[PDB]
Amino acid sequence: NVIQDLYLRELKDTKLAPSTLQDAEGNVKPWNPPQKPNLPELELQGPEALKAYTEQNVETAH
Amino acid sequence: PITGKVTAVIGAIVDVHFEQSELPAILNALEIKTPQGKLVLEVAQHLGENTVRTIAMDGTEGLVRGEKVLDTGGPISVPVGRETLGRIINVIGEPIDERGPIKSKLRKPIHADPPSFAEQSTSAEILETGIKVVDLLAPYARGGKIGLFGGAGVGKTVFIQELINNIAKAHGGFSVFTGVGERTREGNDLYREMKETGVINLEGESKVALVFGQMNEPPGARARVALTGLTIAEYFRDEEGQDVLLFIDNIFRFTQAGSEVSALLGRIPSAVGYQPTLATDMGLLQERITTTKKGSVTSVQAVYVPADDLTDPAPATTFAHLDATTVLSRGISELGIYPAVDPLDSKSRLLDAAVVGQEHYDVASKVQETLQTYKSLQDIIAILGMDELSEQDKLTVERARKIQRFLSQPFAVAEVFTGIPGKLVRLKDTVASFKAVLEGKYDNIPEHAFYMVGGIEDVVAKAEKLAA
Amino acid sequence: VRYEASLRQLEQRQLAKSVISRVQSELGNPKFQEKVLQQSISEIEQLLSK
Amino acid sequence: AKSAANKLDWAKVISSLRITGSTATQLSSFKKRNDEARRQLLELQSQPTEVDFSHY
Amino acid sequence: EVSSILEERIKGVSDEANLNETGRVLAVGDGIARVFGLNNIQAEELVEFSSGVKGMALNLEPGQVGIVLFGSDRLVKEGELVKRTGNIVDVPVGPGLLGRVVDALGNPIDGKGPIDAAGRSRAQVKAPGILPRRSVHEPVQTGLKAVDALVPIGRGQRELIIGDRQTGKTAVALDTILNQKRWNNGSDESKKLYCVYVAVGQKRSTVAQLVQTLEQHDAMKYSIIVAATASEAAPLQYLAPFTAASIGEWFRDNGKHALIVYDDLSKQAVAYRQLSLLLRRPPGREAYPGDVFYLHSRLLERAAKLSEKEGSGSLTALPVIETQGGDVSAYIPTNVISITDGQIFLEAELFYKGIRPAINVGLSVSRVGSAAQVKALKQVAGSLKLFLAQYREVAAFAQSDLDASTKQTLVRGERLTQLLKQNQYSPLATEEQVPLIYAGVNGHLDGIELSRIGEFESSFLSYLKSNHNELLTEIREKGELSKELLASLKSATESFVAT
Repeated sequence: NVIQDLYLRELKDTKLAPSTLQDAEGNVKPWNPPQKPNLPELELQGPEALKAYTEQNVETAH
Repeated sequence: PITGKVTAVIGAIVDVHFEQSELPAILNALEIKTPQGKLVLEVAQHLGENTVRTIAMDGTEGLVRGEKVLDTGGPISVPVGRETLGRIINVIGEPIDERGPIKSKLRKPIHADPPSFAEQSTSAEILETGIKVVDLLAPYARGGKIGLFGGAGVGKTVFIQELINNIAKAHGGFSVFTGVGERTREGNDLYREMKETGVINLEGESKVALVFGQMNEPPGARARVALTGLTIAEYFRDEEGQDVLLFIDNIFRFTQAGSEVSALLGRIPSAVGYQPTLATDMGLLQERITTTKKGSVTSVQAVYVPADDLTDPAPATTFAHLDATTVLSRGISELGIYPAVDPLDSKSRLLDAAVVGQEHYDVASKVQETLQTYKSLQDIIAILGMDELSEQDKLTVERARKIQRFLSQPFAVAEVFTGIPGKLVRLKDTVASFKAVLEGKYDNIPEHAFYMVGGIEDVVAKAEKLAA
Repeated sequence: VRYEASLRQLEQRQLAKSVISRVQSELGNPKFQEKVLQQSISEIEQLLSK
Repeated sequence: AKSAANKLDWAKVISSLRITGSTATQLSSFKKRNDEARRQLLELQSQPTEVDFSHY
Repeated sequence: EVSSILEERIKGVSDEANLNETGRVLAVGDGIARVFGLNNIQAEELVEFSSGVKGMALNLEPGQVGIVLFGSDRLVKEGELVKRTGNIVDVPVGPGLLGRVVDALGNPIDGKGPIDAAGRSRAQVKAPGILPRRSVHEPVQTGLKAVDALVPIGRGQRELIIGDRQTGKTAVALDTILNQKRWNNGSDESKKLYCVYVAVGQKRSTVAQLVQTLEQHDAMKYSIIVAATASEAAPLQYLAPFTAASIGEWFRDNGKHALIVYDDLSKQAVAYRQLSLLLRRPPGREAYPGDVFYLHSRLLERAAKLSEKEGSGSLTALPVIETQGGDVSAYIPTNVISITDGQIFLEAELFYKGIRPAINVGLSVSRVGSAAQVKALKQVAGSLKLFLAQYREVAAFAQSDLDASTKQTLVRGERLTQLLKQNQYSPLATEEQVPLIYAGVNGHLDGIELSRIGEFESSFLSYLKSNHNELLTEIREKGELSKELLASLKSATESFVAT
């Protein structure tokens, strides 16, 4: 077609250059770094608690 | 050039004879220069013999048969943009805010084919809202059409305003309050009030864009107001990617406007008067609202059921399109609950076990069950006495009444209006609020200490000060 | 992946309007004359094929 | 173990059923139950811990 | 990429064509056009407009031909050239339509691949005569117990499903489609149904969710979807069931078993109404045109269990009627009811009142359904329909003195009702349904307090498989209960009841 000729020419002579990396970034937040919340809270730390608990706990009903 | 002479003006139905081989096409827009301004006519037929039959969108009075008309070439193209934010624009796409020519970016035809089946969003999403009542029992959804039912001016307008405030937090989007068949008196109030609650700042940020469509406007132009508003929304959705929310006024008056246009077009009326093209016309309006890849419109509609007959075709067609219904009630508002929303009456299809997850669902179901049993129980419990409550029964009565006060939370927009600081509580925190109340962790706290409060965490503090 | 698919669509519509632009350019030319001649002889061939 | 924890928990419930052995023991049982119930949903919460790059 | 595909499209539209006739439009609007010429037009031909849309010639008059525009009014305009397609309205039909959503013309609106179709076939075709018909004899199982014995359904059988708007109306049918995977994903091709889901007048978004649901249950690969959404134009909707039924017939006329769900014919009524009114034919009752009866009847009777001569074809029809305002005497519904064989009325009160879905069995009939049922599911379920229409009576007059006999019936009835209940998208195997019904019939749900009925069901099934899945395998293959099987089940049920 006259179209076929037109297209071929058009396509060749008009090349879209790919979008900037920043614009891609704008629509997609990049990477995810290691979660790293590190150490969580201490678990039942020291026998200080234990001494308190041994003494406190005696409250057992019949 | 493309010109034609007016060859009839029977009613607002103007037949225009155009010179041969230059003829319009169906749904094109013709403009008659007038000392009244312009008359925009929309071609709805070809009568042959180089004549068409068009309908008018402006008053046809004083027209002289033989005025030259000029053809726009296609459906009315209204300016759209970020400039349209906070501008009152009439249906013929011209500023009626009297802040002068809106700085047009692009303009777009009012008729715009609904998004492709391929580009449909394959699964639903939940549009977050601040309102806890909404967020539990009828959670808003992206894309969806959620049709408000209830009172009017009872805070109805304010409920809509609340949503605008929330929308700014929720996304930061825009809105378009489209009013079809809007009393010009009511419109004045809406504009001044909307300015006052700052959702419109004429000197600044405006989320809501206003399109006001008075009842005095021709029935055809009343019909086209809706399509115009939708076009504004599509610029937001498609071309700003935004999720936006478009309010419509009476969709009864949408139907009413349409029925008339059919009758004017001389078509045989379909059952209960409504247009024979009732289904298709509504279909176009409510399928141009959806979640596309780009964005999603979401539409809040007002359904003014005629004769309160849900059997009536105009409601029936609406109910087919609707996904959820929010049922504001004045009885509930009279219980002092603001939200006005009657929780049991509201029903949603966006509240589903899969959709909101099992936990949210289970919490909701329990909250429904507690309230449902409570209301029925309270009927004869009130008569019989609270002493005729079992331990199980008074547990529910207690739990329910704690929920009942807890449901109410002030609105940011109505911070001024009630006087009480607004509460906008995030969706995650809403689930949390009800979970705790279900586990009755803080249920032992006064009813007034749960009255008009935010989330559970918030009301732990308020409970201490209120009690003290 | 979403932005990639979106970019293919964006590319397609940009390149679509470039075709339209080239169409508007060709029909101005005396290709408007010469391809009408092509149609004329083609119509001769077609009409002879009946 | 968790199966140990629950068998002994309910055993202590039926021991406390006779001579009460729970007062604040059951509050300990409640705490271990809480996090134990967290672990099963944790183990169910797990999905592949590495990004897909064969297909994806 | 995008360049190559575009270049491919151009290469694929190269070369001229030999056009031989046209007519020219004179007057158009109200979605009908009046064309001048086309004297060679066949009746009900498909014409292609200059705009590119297609229409079906309806009124052939001596001076005008009146095309009916199959959507798109905007693009059509006066003095356009209408060229004859030359063919009566046909739609591509074939095996390859499996796993393709298509619109009415046959354009894949999911856009998944190009059409793979054996033939194209005219939209209206004569129904199977009396002589090529042979009565039903194979069951269709929906995995809903109430349906599968109290409202029995076979193959090649028309069987209306009627009830109130958006009660997930679609879900009742959907469950049948899903359940059919124990024969559809089941190997036996002498048991393969090929099921067509026609979505007419439904939200395009909702349909896309449905499609996604079907693709989630990996069911798309055994099914065809025809779609004529709410957005899609009313004349397309008019031709939409008819075209779908043509697609079904290709399977049927291979002798293969198939099923078609026409959801919702109530929206077809509104469409034909629109079309008729815009053709200004005299408004019929309730403004539904006077030829509406013919429209439904011609559609409905084109499905059927063919005879052995025809290779025992079957096309099981399930037409889904949306009672407006729950009016069960409405003109369109009553007209449909008379055409259809059996109806499956669903009750709104029960739906709200704790069954989702809630299949009312009082107003559900199936005219010849019971003859297609598996003998096991006749034996175990013997008279349970009667029993629960004694329960219906019992609770009618319960609200009053109750005899111990009445109380026994009430206790059985209420508890049986609990047993019927099932939740959406959770189907039950044919084998599995047999013992559960055996239990209830044999009154073992008097043995289970009302609260624990749900526990009984799941536990009983787990128990049965663990105790002896050998029995269930026997009921699976034998499909009938011998005296030994009856005793074995009695013994087994008693065994589970104890634990």
